[PDB]
Amino acid sequence: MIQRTPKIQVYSRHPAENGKSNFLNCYVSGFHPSDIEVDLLKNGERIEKVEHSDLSFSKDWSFYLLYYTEFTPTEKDEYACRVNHVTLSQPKIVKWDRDM
Amino acid sequence: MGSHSMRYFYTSVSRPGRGEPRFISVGYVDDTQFVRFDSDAASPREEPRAPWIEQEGPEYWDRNTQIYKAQAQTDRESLRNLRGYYNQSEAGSHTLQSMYGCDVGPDGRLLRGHDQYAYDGKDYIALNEDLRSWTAADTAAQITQRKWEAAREAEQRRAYLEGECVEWLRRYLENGKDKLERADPPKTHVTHHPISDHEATLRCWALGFYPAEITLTWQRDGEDQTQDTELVETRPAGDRTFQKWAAVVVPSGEEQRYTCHVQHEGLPKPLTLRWEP
Amino acid sequence: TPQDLNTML
Repeated sequence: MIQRTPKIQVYSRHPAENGKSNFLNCYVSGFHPSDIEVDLLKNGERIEKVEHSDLSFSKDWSFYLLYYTEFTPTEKDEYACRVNHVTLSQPKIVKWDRDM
Repeated sequence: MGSHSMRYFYTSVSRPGRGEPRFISVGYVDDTQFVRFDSDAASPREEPRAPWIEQEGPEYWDRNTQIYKAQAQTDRESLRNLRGYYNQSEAGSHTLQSMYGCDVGPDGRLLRGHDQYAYDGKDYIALNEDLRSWTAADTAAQITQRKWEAAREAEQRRAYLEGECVEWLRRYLENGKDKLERADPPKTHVTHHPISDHEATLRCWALGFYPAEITLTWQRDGEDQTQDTELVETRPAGDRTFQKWAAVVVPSGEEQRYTCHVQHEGLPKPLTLRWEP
Repeated sequence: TPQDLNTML
């Protein structure tokens, strides 16, 4: 296509330790055109305090953005990133795995 | 090899029915963003995005903000011309991207300049390495080429790239030296995760490194496993540093035949790692 | 510092 679908990684700034403050990151990359919507989710609910980086692009012209929020991981809370882009029929959800 | 770069990245995106095109710029030294501009901001101005550029005086921010505003207007004219060059309707959204800047060596001298463009994510036109001529991707870009040949446009780009670009990058390096001239080597480890009775994943991690360029490879019996290695894109941690991992699925009992190899500018010597049970 | 005086495509 003249369109490119996003790559999505969900990960923490520092190694996860339950009960210790950290940052949850959703890195979206490889996409064209630039319009994209990203939510971070805790137990399926949108996290309201989320920031993102300034739009930039790679040597192949594909865009990239980092979305992030402070969080304190626990044993049972689930986190995820939800991404919409024109190349997607429906939004894509990627769950956070602390080992990836 | 002691070298450094400055780059500006411009994105202009049209949006028929939703206003005039948006223009965004970001500026980098190496892998560190230091400025931004966004035409959709409440009162558009070049803004600092690294602590070491905050010292520049009001004249700096004022001058640069007028440069972006003028560039945004020029990009709007470019987008109109491009629609015509490709016989496109006024209904669709299109994107014009520009990337330019300079690479210098440890002595501060010019190694290479760049000034190139893409339309709808495809290469359009580029200033050649000579800084004197252009490569056009198609007959539309040949139109831009003919205009810019007539205007001696490359002479102007060359003058920036050999002059102001190098001079300002030298200044930024000196002002931001404690961060910009410091390589932070990766902190590394190997994890092990059984997949089944018969197989396990070995994952080699690199965390906390700067700049972003790194090579992570797995060897089996000293042979690179390119086809059998899962590599993730290098990714920003949010604290200026980067992360990466590489994994391989191995037969249970054979883990000791695998070695993870790490190369990074912050490492005196490449690292070899194994899984340590 | 960004470059000035670029002409349209």
